[PDB]
Formats: sequence, structure tokens, C-alpha cells
Amino acid sequence: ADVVTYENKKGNVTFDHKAHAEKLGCDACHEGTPAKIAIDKKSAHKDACKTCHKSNNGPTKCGGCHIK
Ligand code: HEC
Ligand code: HEC
Ligand code: HEC
Repeated sequence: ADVVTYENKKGNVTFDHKAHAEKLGCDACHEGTPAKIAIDKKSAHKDACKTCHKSNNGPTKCGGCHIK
């Protein structure tokens, strides 16, 4: 997807794939041949999601990605 969504009990998160990529350039979420990253509450909450935001706008204040 260019955009993706993950609905979760702690609130739904939008994923951008293209929309992130326009700033990121793939090899920032990915490295060396991109493929299906193991999204879970081990990866996501490590550098996967909870790193590359504190030096950006939008999500940071815990209640960021997760809406409702
Ligand atoms: C503030 C520090 C946050 C709290 C509290 C929680 N999150 Fe997250 N989160 C993100 C993703 C992509 C996932 C993976 C979905 C999965 O588990 O497969 C999660 C997951 C969780 C979960 C487990 C699911 C549930 O709803 O119970 C919990 C308990 C949870 N998160 C609490 C992404 C992000 C994210 C984007 C950068 C941020 C800022 C946070 N999560 C922050 C919090
Ligand atoms: C972090 C915000 C990402 C950016 C930026 C890019 N990708 Fe990505 N990609 C990401 C995740 C978390 C996943 C797995 C999604 C899931 O929950 O399964 C992926 C997956 C891919 C895949 C396989 C699935 C697909 O959509 O084809 C490929 C081939 C892929 N990603 C390529 C790719 C490229 C070329 C990017 C730059 C334009 C790019 N990704 C950015 C997370 C993120
Ligand atoms: C850098 C390598 C990033 C990674 C890895 C992830 N995200 Fe991200 N995210 C990043 C930036 C630069 C921004 C701000 C965009 C801007 O225009 O400046 C974001 C934004 C988000 C948002 C908010 C989207 C919105 O509603 O405006 C969400 C919901 C978000 N990011 C989620 C998210 C998740 C789930 C990630 C782990 C798979 C993830 N991001 C990785 C930079 C980077």
C-alpha cells in the first residue's frame, strides 16, 4: 500500500509507505533489499516506530500514532 492502517485496542495507527518514503527514501525503515518487516509490539515499539519521530512533528507524546 502507499498508505496502510493497523487498528489496535490502544488506538488505530496509520502507516504511510509512500508518504513516509517521500521524506525517508526506503533505506531508513528498511535496509538492503526491502521486504515485509516483522511488525509486532516488539519491533514497532523499538526503533521501528518509537525512534524516528522525536526529531519530527506529529507523534511523540505517546498518544501519537494510536488514535482513539
Ligand atoms: C505511547 C508510548 C504508546 C503506548 C502506550 C502504546 N503505543 Fe504502540 N504500536 C505501534 C505499532 C505499529 C504497534 C504494533 C501493532 C501490533 O501489536 O501488532 C503498536 C502496538 C501497541 C500495543 C499492542 C496492541 C494494543 O492495541 O494493545 C500497545 C499495548 C501499544 N502499542 C501501546 C506504533 C506506535 C507508535 C508510532 C510511532 C507510537 C508513538 C506508539 N505506538 C506509542 C504507544
Ligand atoms: C517506514 C515508515 C517504511 C518506509 C519509509 C518504507 N517502508 Fe516498505 N515496509 C514497511 C513495513 C513496516 C512493511 C511491512 C508491512 C507489514 O505490516 O507487513 C513494509 C513492506 C515492504 C515491502 C513488502 C510489502 C509491499 O508493500 O510490497 C516492500 C517490497 C517494501 N516495503 C518496499 C519499500 C520501498 C521500495 C520503499 C521506499 C519507496 C519503502 N518500502 C519505504 C515500512 C516502510
Ligand atoms: C524515520 C526513519 C521514520 C520511521 C522508521 C517511521 N516514521 Fe513515522 N514519521 C516520520 C516522519 C518524518 C514523520 C513526519 C512527517 C512529516 O510530514 O514531517 C512521521 C509521521 C508519522 C505519523 C503521522 C502521520 C499523520 O497523521 O500526519 C504516523 C501515524 C507515523 N509516522 C507512524 C509510524 C509507524 C507506525 C512507524 C513504524 C512502522 C513509523 N511511523 C516509522 C518518520 C519515520
